[PDB]
Amino acid sequence: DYLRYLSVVRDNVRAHAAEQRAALEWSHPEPEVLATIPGTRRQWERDPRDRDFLVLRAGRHDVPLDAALKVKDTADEIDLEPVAHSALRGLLDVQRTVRD
Amino acid sequence: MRTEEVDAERADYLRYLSVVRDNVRAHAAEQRAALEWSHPEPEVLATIPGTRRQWERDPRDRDFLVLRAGRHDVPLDAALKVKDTADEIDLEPVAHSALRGLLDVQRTVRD
Amino acid sequence: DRRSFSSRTPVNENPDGVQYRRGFVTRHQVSGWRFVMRRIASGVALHDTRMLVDPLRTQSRAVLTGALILVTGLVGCFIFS
Amino acid sequence: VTRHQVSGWRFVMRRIASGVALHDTRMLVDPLRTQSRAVLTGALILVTGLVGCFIFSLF
Amino acid sequence: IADAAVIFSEARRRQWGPTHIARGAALALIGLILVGTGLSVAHRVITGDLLGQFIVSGIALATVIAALAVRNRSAVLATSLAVTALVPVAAAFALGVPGDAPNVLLAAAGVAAWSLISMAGSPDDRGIAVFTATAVTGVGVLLVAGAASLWVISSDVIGCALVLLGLIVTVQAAQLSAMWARFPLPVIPAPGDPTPAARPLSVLADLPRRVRVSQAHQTGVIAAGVLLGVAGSVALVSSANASPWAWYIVVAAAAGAALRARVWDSAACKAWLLGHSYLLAVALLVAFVIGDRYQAALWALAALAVLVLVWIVAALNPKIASPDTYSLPMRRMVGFLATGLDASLIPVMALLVGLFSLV
Amino acid sequence: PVRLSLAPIGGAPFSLDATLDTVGVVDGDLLALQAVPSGPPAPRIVEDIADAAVIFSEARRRQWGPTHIARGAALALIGLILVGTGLSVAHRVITGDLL
Amino acid sequence: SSDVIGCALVLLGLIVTVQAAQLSAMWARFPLPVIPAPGDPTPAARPLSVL
Amino acid sequence: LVWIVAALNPKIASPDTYSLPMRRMVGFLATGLDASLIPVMALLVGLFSLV
Repeated sequence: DYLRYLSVVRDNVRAHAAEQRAALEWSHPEPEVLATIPGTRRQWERDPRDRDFLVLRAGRHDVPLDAALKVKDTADEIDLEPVAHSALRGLLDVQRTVRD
Repeated sequence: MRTEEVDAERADYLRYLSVVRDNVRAHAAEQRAALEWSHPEPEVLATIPGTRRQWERDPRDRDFLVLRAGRHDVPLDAALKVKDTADEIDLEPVAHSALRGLLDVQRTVRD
Repeated sequence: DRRSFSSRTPVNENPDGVQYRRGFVTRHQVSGWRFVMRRIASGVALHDTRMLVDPLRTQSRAVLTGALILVTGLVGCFIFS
Repeated sequence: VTRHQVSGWRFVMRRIASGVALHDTRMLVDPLRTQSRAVLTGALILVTGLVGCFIFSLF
Repeated sequence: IADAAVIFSEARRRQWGPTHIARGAALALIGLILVGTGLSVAHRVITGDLLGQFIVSGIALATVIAALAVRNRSAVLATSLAVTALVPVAAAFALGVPGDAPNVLLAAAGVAAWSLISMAGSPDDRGIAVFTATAVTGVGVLLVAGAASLWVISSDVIGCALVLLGLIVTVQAAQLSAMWARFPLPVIPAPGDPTPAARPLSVLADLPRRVRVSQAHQTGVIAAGVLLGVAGSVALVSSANASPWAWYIVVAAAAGAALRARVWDSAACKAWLLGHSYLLAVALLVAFVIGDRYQAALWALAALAVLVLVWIVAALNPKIASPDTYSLPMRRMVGFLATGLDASLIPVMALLVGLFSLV
Repeated sequence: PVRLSLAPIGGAPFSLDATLDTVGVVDGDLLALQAVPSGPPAPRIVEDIADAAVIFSEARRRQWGPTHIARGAALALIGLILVGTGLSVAHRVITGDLL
Repeated sequence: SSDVIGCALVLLGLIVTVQAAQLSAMWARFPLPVIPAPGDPTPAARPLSVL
Repeated sequence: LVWIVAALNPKIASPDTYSLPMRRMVGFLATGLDASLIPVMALLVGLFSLV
């Protein structure tokens, strides 16, 4: 049951990371696409009201996933289940960093 | 109730008390380290007046005008409190003996 | 009820807890390994890892009850002679 | 004494045995009781086969 | 223009060149090694001196060193030669023993050793079912021929142990594949504090190769289970008028291999499980013909006709091959039947082998 | 959109730093506008080996379906026909019979 | 006979080797536990000269 | 030979590099051997040859 719940929250975290990389690939294309930009209707597009303004692409690395991913661990060091907590520790360390 | 279940319970409680014993011994070593730093033996303090640490005791300190005479059982200024909600004492007879042993021996620092 | 005591291990803050050096396997570790290897073998064969009903354990326990019926038939036909 | 005092005495003696030999005090798994009960179940298999071939003689 | 793909199908559809020449030479070498096994096996069996074993062993040694030497360059001709290399190895380590079976032990050992030393140093696929199926088949035939060659066997224990090995390999299939894939094993800690390190990104990025290797190994393990569960199913019952317990073992192992195809979900393993009845009918037919019966061999062809008829009516009537239209009591009862078949196989194994007639 | 480039038919599209004579263009060749082949889109990383087995093995077309059963029935029929011919011809030539 | 001095010797070796932790815990005279009854004793504390 | 292959191959001689039921089965075997050591003593001494 707990690993089914962990698969559900892994699906949700992967959806958050997919939306974040989709926004970051809309707002910072690879430095070959932007020769086709200045003809169409998207050249002078970044207003100072939009959350990307005077922010420049240097490359691709591990953006740290601006979603929270906070467990509500409230117990006073009660020892956890050795396969559920291992899977949660495996989820909170390789899904909390988006790839390149 | 099987005796195997209370044996595993006794083992888990004694492992918890072993970790609390290690932490209390760390507290006692820190308290003795502070007391030996601020009150060294009467053969080391020949080297004190030369260095940059001779007249170091100021009237804002917790060890100021405290003249070191000797060493005996300093009482471990941390608490060692048990949250004794287990009223009507019929506790586990080995798991109760080790708590009294730790609360009686380790509550005082040695020399 | 009886106010039991769950398994606890606090942080150490002391140079003894880094010195265990022993590998001894509990009942919980071997049961967790049984669960992981029954989730992987129900994850490369059944291709769904929800582990509601595991059919591989059903088949393997079926052939194990076959071998157990063999052993009980042997101990039943040995005491006949 | 009660039964629980006897179980406590057996448990502290087994924990001392696990202390001086395993060099740990956790007592999660105790192989020393496994060895002792292994030899004792060998003795139980011996005495069970012995009374089994004794009551075999009353056939 | 309107169909620009057929212009891009005139750059792919290349002419003769050196492209087809390498394929033709590879097929030429495959045919050379196959006919060089076959001719000299016929020479060593029918009439001939040590030249018959000599050509087979030379072909085997040259084929093993060619399949182990060309691995760094081609890696497709290499695995093709390593697939075809286990017919002359299984002929040279079978004829080379003097005598006759006392020689199928070395044949099983040779095909198992060559399968295991071609499977280890491999990329992701092409260490597919053809290698690990022959590996588990050679291990099972080795473990039966061990008891067959050193001790005495009444030629019913052979099929008994072969059907038992096929059932053990087929039932405990995915656990054996997950162990053989060398997965990144879990890190279940002790309830003290020996907190293990996290898995590095190198062993995590490699994982979709290991999943394909696990799928190939489980397809091969199921195929070896079917091959071993038909290689002893054909020896229990085709010798001379076996008991109805042998008939029940053959029919029960076939029905268990048919009912285990509702559990797996890879399509190739489902086909290998459903084809056990077909391979059973063909093997029993070719064992009744070579066993000189011709009166139940026509019955074997009739049973194969019933098998292809149920395949045909499952094909063009898609309401018998759909487990949604069936009932939950029907699925429950056929699951109980599928458990009962391999639960009742091993008591019938003990009844037929003679283990209630020793005591 | 995506930056296009000229390409010879059946080959990688031309790198934009190269010219039409450094890479070889003949007068009269057929050149097609193809997209730049830039690279792979961030392969997935999952650490739950059960989820890594259900997710990464979907490139299998592994659905059983009422379309593999047709190929099975056709191959089973051809196998029946060939093995019936083989059985009966071997029975006719190894005996003398009219069945 | 023979094979009864060897059997008794191997059995003595196994009995001594398996029970080699409790026996060495009694050889050195370890300070035995003082586990109280559940009714009403007081658990005594060990003196600071044996520890 | 097994001592030497344990010496200069320092991964076989460290049970952290093994698997959780493999060393559990090692514990099963090491329970079973000195469990069975006493009835084979009874067979060899002929303790079942008097009753």
